[PDB]
Amino acid sequence: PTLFPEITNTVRGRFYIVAGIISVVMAVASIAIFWWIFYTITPAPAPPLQNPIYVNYTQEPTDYISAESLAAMNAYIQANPQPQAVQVLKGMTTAQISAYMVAQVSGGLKVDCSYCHNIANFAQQDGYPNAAKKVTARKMMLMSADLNQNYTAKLPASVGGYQITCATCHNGKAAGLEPYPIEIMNTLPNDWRLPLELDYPGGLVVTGRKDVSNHEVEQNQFAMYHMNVSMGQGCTFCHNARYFPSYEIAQKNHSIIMLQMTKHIQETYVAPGGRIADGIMAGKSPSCWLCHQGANIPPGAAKPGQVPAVLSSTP
Amino acid sequence: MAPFLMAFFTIVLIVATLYFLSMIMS
Amino acid sequence: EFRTSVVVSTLLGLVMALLIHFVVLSSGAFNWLR
Amino acid sequence: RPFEFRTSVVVSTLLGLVMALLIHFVVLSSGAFNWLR
Amino acid sequence: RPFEFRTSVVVSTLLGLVMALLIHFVVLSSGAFNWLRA
Amino acid sequence: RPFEFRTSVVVSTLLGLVMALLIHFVVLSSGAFNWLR
Amino acid sequence: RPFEFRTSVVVSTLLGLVMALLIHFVVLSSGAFNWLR
Amino acid sequence: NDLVPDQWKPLFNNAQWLVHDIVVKTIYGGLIIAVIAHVLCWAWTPWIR
Amino acid sequence: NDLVPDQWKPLFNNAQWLVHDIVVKTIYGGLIIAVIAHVLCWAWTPWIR
Amino acid sequence: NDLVPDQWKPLFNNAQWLVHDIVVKTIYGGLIIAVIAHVLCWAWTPWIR
Ligand code: BCL
Ligand code: BCL
Ligand code: BCL
Ligand code: BCL
Ligand code: BCL
Ligand code: BCL
Ligand code: BCL
Ligand code: BCL
Ligand code: BCL
Ligand code: HEM
Repeated sequence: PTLFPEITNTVRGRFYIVAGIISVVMAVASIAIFWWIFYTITPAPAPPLQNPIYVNYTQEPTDYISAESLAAMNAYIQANPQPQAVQVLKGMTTAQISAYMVAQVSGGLKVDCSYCHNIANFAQQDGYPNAAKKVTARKMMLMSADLNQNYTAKLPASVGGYQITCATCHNGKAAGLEPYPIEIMNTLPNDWRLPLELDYPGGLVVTGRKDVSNHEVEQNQFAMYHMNVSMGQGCTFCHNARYFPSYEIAQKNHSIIMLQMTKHIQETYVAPGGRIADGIMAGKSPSCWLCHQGANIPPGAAKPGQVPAVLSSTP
Repeated sequence: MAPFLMAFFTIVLIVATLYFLSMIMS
Repeated sequence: EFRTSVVVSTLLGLVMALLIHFVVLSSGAFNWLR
Repeated sequence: RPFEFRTSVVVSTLLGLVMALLIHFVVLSSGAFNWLR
Repeated sequence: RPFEFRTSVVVSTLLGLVMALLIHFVVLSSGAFNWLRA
Repeated sequence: RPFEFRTSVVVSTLLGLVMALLIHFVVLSSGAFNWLR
Repeated sequence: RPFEFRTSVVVSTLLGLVMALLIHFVVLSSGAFNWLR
Repeated sequence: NDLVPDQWKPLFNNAQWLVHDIVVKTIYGGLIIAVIAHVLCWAWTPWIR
Repeated sequence: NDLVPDQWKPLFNNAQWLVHDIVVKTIYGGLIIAVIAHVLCWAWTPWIR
Repeated sequence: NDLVPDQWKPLFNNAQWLVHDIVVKTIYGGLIIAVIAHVLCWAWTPWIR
C-alpha cells in the first residue's frame, strides 16, 4: 500500500530516492573529511611571546657572545665595584651597567663585546681600532635620551609607557639598516621619500585649499598610504572617512607628535648642515616603518621602568 | 559522553533509513 | 542521469585533490619540498 | 554515447597542459632544487 | 572525424609561439646565463 | 585547401613585423651594445 | 588574386607613416644628437 | 539495450554499460593506489600521534 | 565501423579509432619519459627526505 | 584522395597530405636545430649543477 505509485512502483522513479540519499551522504562526507584534515594537520595559530623588557622582541639566544668576554666580565666587575671613566651612564654600579650592556646594547644589535670596546680593559677609550664605534654608541645614547625626554613624554598614559632603545631602530642588526625596503614600496613610486621639510601641523592639508591641485593630493595620498603600511589598521586608524580634517580619533595628535619627532631626527642627527660631515647615521633618513615595523607599538620598544633612569623619559 | 550519544543517534538514523527503504523497495 | 553524476564526481574529486595538496603543502608539517 | 570524443580530448589536453605548467612553476618557486641559479 | 586539420594547425602553432616566447622571457629574467649584459 | 594564400600572407607579415619591432626594442633597452648613446 | 591594389596601398601607406613617426620620436627622445636643444 | 542485463535495462543503454564499467575499474584502481599511498605516508610520518 | 572491434562498435566511429590509437601511443610514450625523468631527478636530489 | 594512403583515406584529403608532409618536415628540422642549440648551451653553461 502506497500513496505515490509513480515513485514507489516504477524503477525510474525508484532510482531517484537512492540518488538523492547518495548525493546528501557524499556532500556531508566530503565536507567533514576536508575540514577534519585541515584542522588536524595545522599548527597552533597564536603562540604568545613574553619578555620582561621588550615588546614582541627577543634576545635569549646569545650565541653571538664569544663566551670569553663573559669570562672577563666577572673579573672586571669584581675588580671595580663602581664604574670608571663613564660620561653618560650615571647613578648605576658596574653590575647594573653590565646587565644593561648585555641585555640592551648587545641584545639590540646582536654583536660581541669586542665590537665596540676592548675586553681586556673595559675603560679604555682610544687605544684600539674600535674607538669610533664606542663614540658613535655614546652619541646614539644621547640621541635616545633626547628623543625619550622631548617627544615620548608628550603622549598620554593611555598609549602606555614604552621607551625607545637600541633595538627599536636596529632590530638585531649592527649596520646596514633599511628604511624604505622594497616590500613596503609596493603601490608607491620606488624613489618616494617622506617630505621632512614641511611643518606638519599644516604640512599635508589639501581640503578646500584652492591654491593646490591633484598633484598635492597625490603627494598627500602617498604619505598617507605609507602611514597605513607602517601599521596594520587601515585608513580609519587615525581618521573618520566622512570628514578627513576632523580631529576626533585621538591617534591623529599622536601622529602629529611622531611627525615632529621624525623631522627633529632628520634635521639634527641624520644631516645637520650636511649628511656627510657632522652627522651620525651615515645619511639615512628616518621612517615610520623603521621603528613601527607594521604594528601600533614598535617591537623594539621597551616596557616602562626598564631603561636606565638617565635615559628614561622621567629621570 | 558526547561521542557515545553521537554514535547512538547515528545508529538510530541508519536503522530507520534502512527500515523505511526496505519497506518502500519491496 | 549518468552524465551529471560523472561530471559532478570528476569535478569534486579534482577540486578536493588540489585543495588538499595545497593545504598539506602550506601546513609545513611533513618536510616536503624543503 | 554520453560524451563525445572531441570534448574528452579537449578537456584532457587542457587539464594536462594546465597541470604541467602549474607543477613546473610551483617547483621553480619552491627553491628546492637549484635550477636556474 | 573528431577534429579538422585547420584547428589542429592553429592550436599547435599558437602553443609553440607562446611557449617559445615564455621560455625566452623566463631565461632572460632569471639572470643565470650572462646574456645581453648579464 | 585548409588555408588561403591571403591568410598565410597576412599572418606571416604581422608576425614578422611584430617580432622585428620587439627584438629591436629589447636590444636597444638592454644597453649592452653602445648604440644611440 | 589574393590581394587587391587598394588594400596594399592603404596598408603600405599606414605602415610607412607609423614607422617614420615612431623613428623620429625615438630619435628625439634618445637625446644623442643635439637636435631641438 | 541487448547487452545490458534484464534488471538494469530500463535505466541504461548499450554504450553506458561500457562507460560505467570503465569508470568502475578506474575508481577501484584509484582507491587501491590511494590506500597504498596513505599507508606509506603514515609509516613515514604519523599525523595523529 | 568496419575496422572497429566488435565490442567497441556501439561506442566508436571508423575514423575515431585511428585518432584514439594515436592518443594512446602518445600517452604511453609520455608516461615512459616521465618515469625516466622522475627517476633521474630523485637520483639527483631527493624531495621527500 | 588518390595520393592519400589506404589507411589514412578516412581522415585526410588529397590537398591536406602535402601540407601535412610540409609540417612534418618543418617539425623534424626544428627538433634537430633545438637539439643542437641545447647541446651548445649546455657546453656553454650548465643549468642544473
Ligand atoms: C538536547 C535537549 C534539548 C532538546 C533537543 C531536541 C532536539 C535536538 C529535537 C527535539 C525534538 C522535540 N523536542 Mg526536545 N529538547 C529539549 C527540551 C524539550 C522540551 C522542554 C520543555 O524542555 C520539550 C517540550 C521538548 C519537546 C520536543 C518535541 C516537540 C520533539 C520530540 C517529539 C516529536 O516531535 O515527535 C514527533 C517526531 C517524530 C515521530 C519523528 C520520527 C522520525 C523517524 C525516527 C524517522 C527519521 C527519518 C527517517 C530515517 C527517514 C526515512 C526515509 C528516507 C526516504 C530515507 N523538548 C532540550 C532543550 N528536542 C525533536 C524533534 O523531532 O523535533 C521536531 C528534535 O529533533
Ligand atoms: C638554454 C638552456 C635552457 C632552455 C632554453 C630554451 C629556449 C630559449 C627554448 C627552449 C625550447 C624547448 N626546450 Mg629548453 N631550455 C633548458 C632546458 C630544457 C629541459 C631540461 C629538462 O633541462 C627540457 C626538457 C627542455 C625542453 C625544451 C622543448 C620543450 C623545446 C625544444 C623542442 C621543441 O619544441 O622543438 C620544436 C621547435 C620547433 C618546431 C620550432 C621551429 C621554428 C622554425 C624553424 C622557425 C624559426 C624562426 C625562423 C626565423 C622562421 C623564418 C622564416 C619565416 C617564418 C618566413 N629544455 C634550459 C633551462 N629551451 C624552445 C622551444 O621551442 O620552446 C617552445 C625554446 O625556444
Ligand atoms: C645584433 C645581434 C643581436 C640580434 C639582433 C637582431 C635584430 C635587431 C633583428 C634580428 C632578427 C632575427 N634574429 Mg638576431 N640578434 C641576436 C641574436 C640572435 C640569435 C642567437 C641565438 O644569438 C638568433 C637565433 C637570432 C635569430 C634571428 C632571426 C629570428 C632573425 C633574422 C633572420 C630572419 O628572420 O630573416 C628573415 C627576415 C626577412 C625576410 C626580412 C625581410 C625584410 C624586407 C626585405 C623589408 C625590409 C625593410 C625595407 C625598408 C622595406 C622597404 C620598401 C617598403 C616596403 C616600400 N638572433 C643578437 C642578440 N636579430 C631580425 C628579425 O627579423 O627578427 C624577427 C631583426 O629585426
Ligand atoms: C634626427 C636627425 C634629423 C632627421 C633625420 C631624418 C632622416 C635620416 C630621414 C628623415 C626623413 C624625413 N624627415 Mg626627419 N630629421 C630631423 C627632423 C625633421 C623634422 C623636424 C620638425 O625637425 C621634420 C618635420 C622632419 C621630416 C621628415 C620627412 C620629410 C621625412 C619622412 C617622411 C615620411 O613620413 O615618409 C613616410 C610617409 C609615407 C609612407 C606617406 C606618403 C604619402 C604621400 C607622400 C602623399 C599621398 C598619399 C596618398 C593620397 C594615399 C592614398 C591611399 C589612401 C589610403 C587613400 N624631419 C632631424 C633634423 N629625417 C626621411 C626621408 O628622407 O624621407 C624621404 C629620412 O630617411
Ligand atoms: C639620424 C640617423 C638615425 C636614423 C634616423 C632615421 C629617421 C628619423 C628616419 C629613418 C628612416 C629610415 N631608416 Mg634610418 N636612422 C638611423 C639608422 C638606420 C639603420 C642602421 C642599421 O643604422 C638602418 C638600417 C636604417 C634604415 C631606415 C629605413 C627603414 C628608412 C629610410 C629608407 C626608407 O624607408 O625609404 C623609403 C621611404 C619612402 C618611400 C618615403 C617617401 C615619402 C615621400 C617623399 C613623401 C614624404 C612626405 C612629404 C612631406 C610629402 C610632401 C608633399 C605633399 C604630399 C603634398 N636607419 C640612425 C640611428 N632613419 C626614415 C623612414 O622613412 O622610416 C620609415 C625616417 O623617417
Ligand atoms: C583522457 C584519456 C584518453 C584515453 C586514454 C586511454 C588509454 C591510456 C587507454 C585507453 C584504452 C581504452 N579506451 Mg580510451 N581514452 C580516451 C577516450 C575514450 C573514449 C571516448 C571519449 O569515447 C572511449 C569510449 C574509450 C575507450 C577505451 C577502450 C577502447 C580501451 C579499453 C578500456 C578499458 O578496458 O578500460 C578498463 C580498464 C581500466 C579502467 C583500467 C583502470 C586502471 C586504474 C586507473 C589503475 C591504474 C594504476 C597505474 C598502473 C598505477 C601506476 C603507479 C606508478 C607506477 C607509480 N576511451 C581519452 C581521450 N584509453 C586502453 C587501450 O587502448 O586498451 C587496448 C588504454 O590503454
Ligand atoms: C604529502 C605527501 C605526498 C602526497 C600525498 C598523496 C596522497 C596520500 C595521495 C596523493 C594522490 C595523488 N597525488 Mg600527491 N602527494 C605528494 C606530492 C605530489 C606531487 C608533487 C609535484 O609533489 C604530485 C604531482 C602529486 C600527484 C598526485 C596524483 C597522482 C594523485 C591525485 C590525483 C587526482 O587529482 O585525482 C583526482 C582526479 C580526478 C577525479 C580526475 C580524473 C580524470 C581522469 C583520470 C582523466 C580523464 C577524464 C575524462 C576524459 C573526463 C570525461 C568526462 C567529462 C565530463 C568530459 N602528488 C607528496 C610528496 N598524494 C592521491 C592518489 O593516490 O590518488 C590516486 C592520494 O590519495
Ligand atoms: C622533479 C621531481 C618533482 C616533480 C616534478 C614534476 C614536473 C616538473 C612535472 C611532473 C609531472 C608529473 N608528476 Mg612529478 N614531481 C615530483 C613528485 C611526484 C609525485 C610524488 C608523490 O612524489 C607524484 C605522484 C608525481 C606525479 C606526476 C604526474 C602527475 C606527472 C607525470 C605523469 C603524467 O601525468 O604524464 C601525463 C602527461 C603526458 C603524457 C604529456 C606528454 C606530452 C608529450 C611528450 C609532448 C610534450 C611536448 C613536446 C615538446 C611536443 C613536441 C612535438 C610538437 C607538438 C610537434 N610527481 C617531485 C616533487 N612532476 C609532469 C606533468 O606533466 O604533470 C602534469 C611535470 O611536468
Ligand atoms: C638563452 C640562450 C640562447 C637561446 C637559446 C635557444 C634555444 C635553446 C633554442 C632557441 C630557439 C630559437 N631562438 Mg633563442 N636563444 C638566445 C637568443 C635568441 C635571440 C636573441 C635576440 O638574442 C633570438 C632572436 C632568438 C630566436 C630563436 C628562434 C630562432 C628559435 C625559436 C623559434 C620560435 O619562436 O619557435 C616558436 C614557433 C613555433 C614552435 C612554430 C612556428 C611555426 C611556423 C614557423 C610559423 C611561421 C608562420 C606561418 C607559416 C604562417 C602561415 C600559416 C598560418 C597557420 C596561417 N634566440 C640565447 C643566446 N634559442 C629554439 C630553436 O632552435 O628552435 C628551432 C631553441 O630550442
Ligand atoms: C589612508 C590611506 C588615509 C587617507 C586617505 C588619509 C587622508 C588624509 C587627508 C585628506 C588629510 C588632510 C586633510 C586636511 O584637510 O587636513 C590627512 C591628514 C592627516 N592624516 Fe591621514 N589619511 C590616511 C591615513 C592616515 C593614518 C593611518 C594616519 C595615522 C597614522 C593619518 C594621520 C594623519 C595626520 C596626522 C594628518 C595631519 C596632516 C597635517 O596636518 O599636515 N592618516 N589624512
